[PDB]
This record gives sequence, structure tokens and C-alpha cells, in this order.
Amino acid sequence: EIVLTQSPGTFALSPGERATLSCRASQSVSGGALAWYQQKAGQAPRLLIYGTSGRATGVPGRFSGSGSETDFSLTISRLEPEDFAVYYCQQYGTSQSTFGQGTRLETRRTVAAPSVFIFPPSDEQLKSGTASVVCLLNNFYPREAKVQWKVDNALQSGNSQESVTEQDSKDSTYSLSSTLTLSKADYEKHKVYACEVTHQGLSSPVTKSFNRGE
Amino acid sequence: KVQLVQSGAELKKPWSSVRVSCKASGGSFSSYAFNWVRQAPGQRLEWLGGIVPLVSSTNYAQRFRGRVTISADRSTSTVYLEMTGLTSADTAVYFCAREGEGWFGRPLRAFEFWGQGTLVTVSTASTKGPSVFPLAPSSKGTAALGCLVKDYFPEPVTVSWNSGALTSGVHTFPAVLQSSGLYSLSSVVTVPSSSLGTQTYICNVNHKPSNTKVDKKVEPK
Repeated sequence: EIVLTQSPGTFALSPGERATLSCRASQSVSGGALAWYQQKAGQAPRLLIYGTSGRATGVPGRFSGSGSETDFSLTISRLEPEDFAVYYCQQYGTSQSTFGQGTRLETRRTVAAPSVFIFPPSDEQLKSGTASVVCLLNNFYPREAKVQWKVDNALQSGNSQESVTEQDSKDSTYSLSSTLTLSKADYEKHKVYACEVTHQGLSSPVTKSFNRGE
Repeated sequence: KVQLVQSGAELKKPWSSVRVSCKASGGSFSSYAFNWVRQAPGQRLEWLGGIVPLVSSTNYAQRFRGRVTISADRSTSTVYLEMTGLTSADTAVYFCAREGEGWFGRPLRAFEFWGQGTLVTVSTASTKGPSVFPLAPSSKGTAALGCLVKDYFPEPVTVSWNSGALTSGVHTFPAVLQSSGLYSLSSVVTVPSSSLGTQTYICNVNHKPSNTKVDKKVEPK
């Protein structure tokens, strides 16, 4: 089996710049049988390059494919706003064909601090025997952020799940939602519930807290 | 224009079977290779197999040999995928991709035309509608509110705000798979703090697998 490995993992560039994505194969790829696809969130892949260097029908001219043997490259000469997506390489061997893990091209912007909000579990939820405390980190950049839950000033571990949105197509920011799940008994047990956020755009960690039943 | 329209999303129990279709429209059907590529949530593309309908020439990947059968109905210009021995590892979106047309229709190996994708979910969890809880705005600029869509199965749910009239500043987060077999997501929106008293904010949740339409009115604490 041929294993395709793409580099880098995530690229941060600005429109109008040149982007070079590399795809290396575990062994020699047959006579220039390399493909490059573009994929945006929620959609199917779009064929960009066929056969190492062939430009697909309708694909703009700024996309070019090059390489041979075990090293291939997709080059976008002048980045445009609609070019920021995930890019996959594919090897079309014989009786087998594989893909790379993909490279994500994100729009680069000024560092933005997250707007932190905290939501206690609603009474309608507490009437069902469970409690979900929510911490919202709205519109920040870059993607890396750290959320820590504290119940009566005690760091939690395992009882929290988070999710991050795609990069916003307008302001090029991200947003994170962290949910801490507790039993109704464990929620009525303590008093203080806080979420502490650490991000590049913050000189000091931002703690958003609330007291139970106020 | 060549169009590929796939079958609807499916939810199968482990160790059962799934059958996904792919109807082709527009260009020629019998003389090109239709393939099936699946993409697990947050993972890479994976080629399962393909077929050329003219000679019924099938070609499968070694990872799915004996598990995957790909056929074609030339009279209806439809390509079928049938997979057996399903497990939770097979939960993914299944695409049907046809190879490209080159000079004078020269086949291009590379997948130029794609279908919309079919979500196949393999799990023992039963279909359950979501509970919609209000994320009420703080008593304190800009105020953030939202709805928590918890304990539903399977994907997907659709969340709109004020029946679609409110779109700016909305963030519907990707759902996460809980410790149980159920999903949960949150949909928030930032609005002016002054409008909290004169503007009604309603979150519209639709979970069609359970025929569940829920409109939840979010109000301050």
C-alpha cells in the first residue's frame, strides 16, 4: 500500500499570497498518476488537478500541479478568498488508490481575544435530573485556546466536551463551545461554577463564573 | 451537465447491511467509471471501489474485499453500493464519484463529478428526539443567548433563529458524541443588549429522524 502524507497540517496565509502544499508518497507513484482535490466544509470534493499536472475543466489557471516519483506539490500562485479550504492529494495506482490526510488553508488575520460567556443549566433541564453548564468563546483567533472548568475552585477532568466551529467566512475567526455535564445532585452539591479561558489574545486568563441559584 | 443524486441517509444496526444508490443524469453513464469514496467524521477520504457499467467491470479495495459489492443498472443509469458486516467504524458519509471527461470525453481517472453524499450511521442506539434547553442571556454592549440541543440520535439536526430572519452573529456548533450513544450541540447568537426587551428570540430545532420540530423561546433570566 502507498501512504500519502501531506504537509503542512494547517497553513495560515493571506489572500494574494502564493501557497505551496506538498504530498509525499511512501514509494514511487506510477507514471504521473496524482490528483489534487479541494473540499469546503459541508460539500463534496472538487477535482483541481488530474495526472500530476493536468488542470481539470473549469479550474482556474492559478492552480498548478507538479512533482514526480515520491514528491508532488500543488501551487496556488495568487490566493483568493474562495481558495481557503481543505486540500487532498490522491494516488491512482492500479487496483488500489489512496488519499493524503489533507492540508487546511485558513485565512490569516489579526489576533482576536475571545468573548467569554457562561450559561448555567436551565430550570427546565434541572427538572430532568441532569445539569449542563456551557462556556462560549465567541469570535477569536488563532484557533488554539484552553478552557478549564472549576467547581468550587476545583479543576475538572473528563466531564467536559467541547466543539469548535469552522473559520468564519467574513471575519476569519473561530468560536468554541464547552459543555460540563453533572448530575443534578452534583450540581446542587456545590455553589460556584467557573470557566477559565487562556488564549493568545489575553494577557491574563479570563474567568467567567456564577453562583448556583442567583 | 453531469449530475449525481444519491439515496437518503440511513441508520443501520451493527452486523447488518446498507444499500446506497447513485443516479446519474446528463452525460454518458455506461462508459465511465463510477466509484464510492467514504469520509468518516473528521478523517480522510477512503476509496472503497468502483464499476464501469458497460462491461460491469468492478474493482474493489483490498480493505473492503468480500464486504463491498458495487453494481450498476444501465437502464436507469444508477450505481449501487452494498456493504455487509457493518460496525461503528463504518459510520461515515459515502460519496459516489465519476471520473472526468477529457479531450472528446477521454476518461480521466480522477473523480471530477461527485454526489451529495449519504450519511450511513452504524450504531445500536435507538432513534431519539432532542431536548431543547434555553441558554438564557446574562443579566449584564452585546449579549449572547442560544439553545442547547441535547440527547438526540442520529444526525442531523437543523437549527435556525426566528424562522431564518436572524442569521447575523449566529453560531451553530458541530455536534459532539456524548459518553452515551447520543449527540448534543449548542447554537448561540450574539445580539444587542438593548433589543432583549423588545425583540423575541426563538430557536427552531428540526430533527427529521424523529419527526421532531421544536421552537424554543429564549428569554432572559
